[PDB]
Amino acid sequence: DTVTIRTRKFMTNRLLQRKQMVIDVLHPGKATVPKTEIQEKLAKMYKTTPDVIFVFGFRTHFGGGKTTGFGMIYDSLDYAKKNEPKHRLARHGLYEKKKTSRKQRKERKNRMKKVRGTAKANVGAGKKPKE
Amino acid sequence: MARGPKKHLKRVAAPKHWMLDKLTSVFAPRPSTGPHKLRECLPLIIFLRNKLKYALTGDEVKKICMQRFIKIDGKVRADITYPAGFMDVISIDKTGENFRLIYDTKGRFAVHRITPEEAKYKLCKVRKIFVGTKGIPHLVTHDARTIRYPDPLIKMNDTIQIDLETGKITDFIKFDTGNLCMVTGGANLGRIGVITNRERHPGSFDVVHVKDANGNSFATRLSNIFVIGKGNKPWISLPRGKGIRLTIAEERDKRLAAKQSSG
Amino acid sequence: WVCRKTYVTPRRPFEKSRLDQELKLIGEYGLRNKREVWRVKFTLAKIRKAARELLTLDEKDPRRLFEGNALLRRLVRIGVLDEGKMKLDYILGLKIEDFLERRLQTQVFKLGLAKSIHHARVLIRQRHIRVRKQVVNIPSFIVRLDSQKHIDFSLRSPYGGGRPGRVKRKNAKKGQGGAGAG
Amino acid sequence: FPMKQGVLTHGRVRLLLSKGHSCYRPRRTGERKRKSVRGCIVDANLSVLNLVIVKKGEKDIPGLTDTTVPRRLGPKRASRIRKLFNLSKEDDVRQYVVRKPLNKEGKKPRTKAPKIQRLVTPRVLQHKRRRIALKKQRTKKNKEEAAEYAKLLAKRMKEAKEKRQEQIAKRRRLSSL
RNA sequence: UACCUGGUUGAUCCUGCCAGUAGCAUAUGCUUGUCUCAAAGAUUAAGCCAUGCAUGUCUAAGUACGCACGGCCGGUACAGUGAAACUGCGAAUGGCUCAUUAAAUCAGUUAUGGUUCCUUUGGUCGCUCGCUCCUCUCCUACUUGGAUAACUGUGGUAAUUC
RNA sequence: CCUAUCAACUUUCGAUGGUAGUCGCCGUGCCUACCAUGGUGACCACGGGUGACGGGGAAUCAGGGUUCGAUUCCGGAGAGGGAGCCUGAGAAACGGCUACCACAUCCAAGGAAGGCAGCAGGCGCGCAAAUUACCCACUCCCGACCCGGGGAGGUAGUGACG
RNA sequence: GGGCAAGUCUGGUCGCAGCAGCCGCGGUAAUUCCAGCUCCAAUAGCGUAUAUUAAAGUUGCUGCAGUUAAAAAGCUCGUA
Repeated sequence: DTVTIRTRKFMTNRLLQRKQMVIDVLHPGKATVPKTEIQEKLAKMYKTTPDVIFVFGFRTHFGGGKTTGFGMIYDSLDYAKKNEPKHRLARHGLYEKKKTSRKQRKERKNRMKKVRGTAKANVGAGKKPKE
Repeated sequence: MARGPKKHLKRVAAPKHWMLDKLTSVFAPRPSTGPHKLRECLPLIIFLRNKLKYALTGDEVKKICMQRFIKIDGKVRADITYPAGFMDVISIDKTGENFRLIYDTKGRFAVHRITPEEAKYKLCKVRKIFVGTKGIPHLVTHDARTIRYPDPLIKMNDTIQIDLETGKITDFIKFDTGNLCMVTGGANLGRIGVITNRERHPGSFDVVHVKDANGNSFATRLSNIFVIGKGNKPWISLPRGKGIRLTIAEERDKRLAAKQSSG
Repeated sequence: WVCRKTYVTPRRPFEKSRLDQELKLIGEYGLRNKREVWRVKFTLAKIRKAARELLTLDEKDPRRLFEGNALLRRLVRIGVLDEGKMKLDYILGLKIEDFLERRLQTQVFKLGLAKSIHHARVLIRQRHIRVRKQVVNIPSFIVRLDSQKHIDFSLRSPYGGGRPGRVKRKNAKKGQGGAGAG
Repeated sequence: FPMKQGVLTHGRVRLLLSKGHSCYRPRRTGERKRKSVRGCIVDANLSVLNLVIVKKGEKDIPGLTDTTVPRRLGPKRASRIRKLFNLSKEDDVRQYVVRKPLNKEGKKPRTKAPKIQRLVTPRVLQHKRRRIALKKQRTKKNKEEAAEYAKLLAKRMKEAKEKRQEQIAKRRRLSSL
C-alpha cells in the first residue's frame, strides 16, 4: 500500500549492462511489502520482466512507513547471470550454493595425497568413510 | 618468522588517501607489483565499485576484468588491483569514459574525466637518462617504461608526453623554472602552480620553494614536485576541489552548497 | 570496537545536598534515575571546558573559529544555545536544564497530549508520538528547532489517528466485551 | 622394504631417500625422508624377487611365455614411427600411428591416436612463419627506432655545435682585452 | 571538579602517617525487561595436545592414448568434454603467540656509491655483426633425441600417505 | 626498565685497528694470514636484575605529573628445545626435512608414523577465559586461474569484560 | 554510631553473639550487634576483592621537610 518505488541514484550500469538504482518504497503503517512484489512493481515501472530484476536490501524502517531496498534491473538474464552474486541468486532463490557441506571436500583433499593417479580411487578413497 | 614476503594485506593500517573505511571489510585490495611504488598505486576495484560503484562484489570485478573493459595508460587491463600511479588515464571501454588519476588538494583521488585528446599522452617527469650498453642513450620514466633513443636535448626531470597508445616517446616539455607542478605529498598535496624557486644542496635533501596559484608560497622538496607541463599551461583539466589549495572555513561554505540543491 | 560511557561519577560519594538536588531534576523534568542527571552532567562539564579552551585560544584561530563556529552552530541548531549572544563567555554560563527543556519529554509536556512529566515520558516510551515520519522511542532525544514543529500523534497510536494495535481495540473491548457482556 | 639401484649388500639398511633414489615415493619438494631399504643383493630375507627373463629357454613357462600381457600406448612422437622402416622425416609420420579403437566410450567407438608432439604441422608452419616473423620484425623495429633518433640528434647540433665556433673566436678576444 | 574527611591528645597548635574518598579492570558477591555495541586461555602452561578442519590451482593457449563421458567426424596427431597424470605457480605468506631478547627488539631518522630479489611495469629476440660464411658443404628446420608419470598388471607390506 | 651490598671492562678464543686475501646476496675481525695494542667506562660503562616483545598508541592526573602497551595496528621473535640441510626470489620452515635433546603414537616387536604459541575444542593450571559451530557468500588470498580452495576471514553462538 | 546520606526506631542479645576500612559498639533499659520496621543511597545494576591513578605539596620538576616532629656529615680542603 502507497508503495511508490523511489528510484534514487539511478545508474545506467553500461559495463554490467543493467539498470542500477536504490529502491525506496513507502508504507501507511506496515513497512516492507515483499521483494518480488517490488520486482513486479519495478517491472511495470520499466516493463522489464522482473525475473531479471534481482533485488535485495529491504530492511524495515521503524514506524512502518518506509523501506529502503535496492534494485538491479538487469537488461537480460544473461546480464543477470554474468554479474550475479550467488546470494542474490539466493536472495530470491533461483540458484543456490554447495551443500557437500564443506567438510567432505576438505576430506577429499586428504585423499589425493596418498597415491598418485586415479582420482576416482581417491574419490573412492573419500567415498567409503562417511563418519 | 617472515620466511617470505607477505602475500596478504588487510584494511585500516592501509593508505588513507585511498579513502577506505574502517574494519567493515577485514582485507585490503592489495595492489600488484608494477610500474609505480605501491603506495602511489590505486586498485581498480576501489575506483570501480567504491568510487564509481557499478559493481558491489569482488567476483564481479574479476569478471569485469574478464570483460576487459578497462584500459589504464591506453593498455588493456584485466587486473582488479593494477598498480597505476600518477597521471594514468583509465579508459572504461564500455561506458566510453576516460579518467586520469590525479590527486586533489583535499587529499583524495580525483574521478577526473579528461578529454580523449588528453588521454593519448600523459606527462611523465622522467626518472633517469642513461647511456646504455653499446653507447646508446635512453630515457626511462617514473613508470619504468624503458624507452630507447631519447630526445637529444632533454635532461633530468623533463616531462615526456608519454604516448599511451605506443610508448615509444613523443615530444617533451623541458624541466623549466616556473612550470605548473602538481605538488604532491605532505602538507602540500595536490597543489598546482608555478615553481618560481628551487634550492640546491650538495649531497642530498634539496628543497624547492613553490608559490602556487593561490599565493601560498612553500618550500617543499623536489620529491614532492611532479612537473605536469609548462607554467600557466595545463595539459589535462583541473581536478575537483580546484586542485590548488582550499581553506576549511570556506570548505563548510562548499559542503553546504550542492547537498539539497540538485534534482 | 569503540564505546564509551555517557554518564559520569563525582569524586564525592555522599553529598546529600547534591543528592537531593539531583532528585529535583528528576522530579522537575521526568527522569529515570540519577544516570539521566549524570548523563547531561557528563556532557556539560565538557561543554564549559570546550568553551573555556576556545576562550583561552588566540582569536582568528580556525581551530578556535571553524571548530567553535560549528560548536556555536551545533549548540544553536538544537536550540539550546541562542546565537544572539554567541560568544564563549555565555557558553560558560549555560546549564543542565537548557538541554532538558530541549529533550523530547518536556516538549511533549509543554506541547501535546501530556498532562504530567510522568505522562510525558510515557508517551515517548509507549510510542504515541511521531516527531517526524519516525516513531521515536527515546525520551533523552535532545531536539532541534525544526523537531518541535512535527511532534504529532503516531500512526501506531490508534487514538488521535493511527492504525489499531491491540489497545484501543481493548478500549473498544471495554465497550464491546467490557460492556458487550462477552 | 624394496630393492633399488645400489642398496649394497643384502642387509636391510636405511638411507636418506631424496627425490632421485628409488625405494621411495616422495611427498614434498624439499623433503628428504630417511626410510628403511633392503639390500640390493639377496640372502633369504625377501617375500618377492622381482625377476626378468631377458632370454627365454626352450620349454615354456605357461604363465610367462605362453601367456601374453600386452600394452596399448603407442608413439606420441613423430620419428619413432619413421625410423624402423628407414623412412625419412620430411616425408612425415604418414599414417602408421597407433590409433586406439575404444568402443562404447560414448555409444560408438572412438579411434584415438596419440596427438603427436615434436611434430611440425602447417600450424607449426604457420607459427614458424609467426615466430621468426617476430624475430625479423625485431631486427627491423630495432633498426627503425635507431634512424628516428639519428636525424633528431644531428639536426639539434646545428644550434648546439655552432656555439663552439662562436666561443673559440671570443676566447681570443678575451685573451686580447 | 585544582577539593579532602576521620584518627595522636586533659584540652590545643603542629608534624605526621593511618583509614575513609573518586577513577579504573579483572576476579567476584548478589541481582537483572527491552534494544544497540563485545572483550574474552595473556596472566596460569611458549603446556601437552585428542579430534574437526586451517593452499590451492587449466587457461580458446604444456602434454588427451581416462579404463571415463559425449559422437561418425575421424586419421596427418585428432575429437565435443575430460578424471587423472606429468608440467606451470603458491605453499615462506596467513593465522597464532610474545617465551625470548635492556641499544637488543622496537621507535623516529638515515644509507647501501656494499647488497640480492619470484612476480609485475618497460625495453631487449636474424648473425655466428660471415672464422675477411662451418652458420652455402655443419644436409635437422617442414623440428631434434630418449624417458617417465598417469595406464597396466605382478606385487610384497602386522602396520606406512609403505 | 632496575642495580655501585655491580668500578672498570674486552683477546688468548679476534678483544680492537690495519694490510692482504678467503668466504659469504654483499659492507665488515666476516674470516683468518699478518700486524698493531688496541677498543671502552663514574654521563655508572663492564656486569647483574625486569612477564623487557618494542612502538604506534592506552587509562588517570587542573597544570605539573602518574600507571599500560601479550592484547582487532606496526615491527620483532618462536612454533617442544636446539642444530644441520633443503626448496624457492624469499624458509635452518617444526600445518618441511634431517638428527639431537625433552615429549607423543601404531607395533604383529621388524619397524612404521607425531608435535594447535592455526581455528576451535580438550585437559592442565588457576581467581580467570566461550563453537571440537556454519559458510567460502561477504572480505581477501593463491593458481594454469572469473571459476576453485581457504578455521584467513565472514557468520551467528558463547558472552552483566565492558 | 560517626566519618557517611539515612533508625537519639521495634524487638532480642548483654563486651556474648557478633559488628567495626578507620574512629568504634555489645559488660542490660544497644542509635554500632542480631533481626523486624522505617529511612537513605545508587539502580539493571549495586556491592566486594585485589590492582593501580589522583586526592598526596606523605617523593613535593612545578612544589616538600631538615634548631626543637623524620632530616646539615666531626671538621676542613678538595676533584668529578
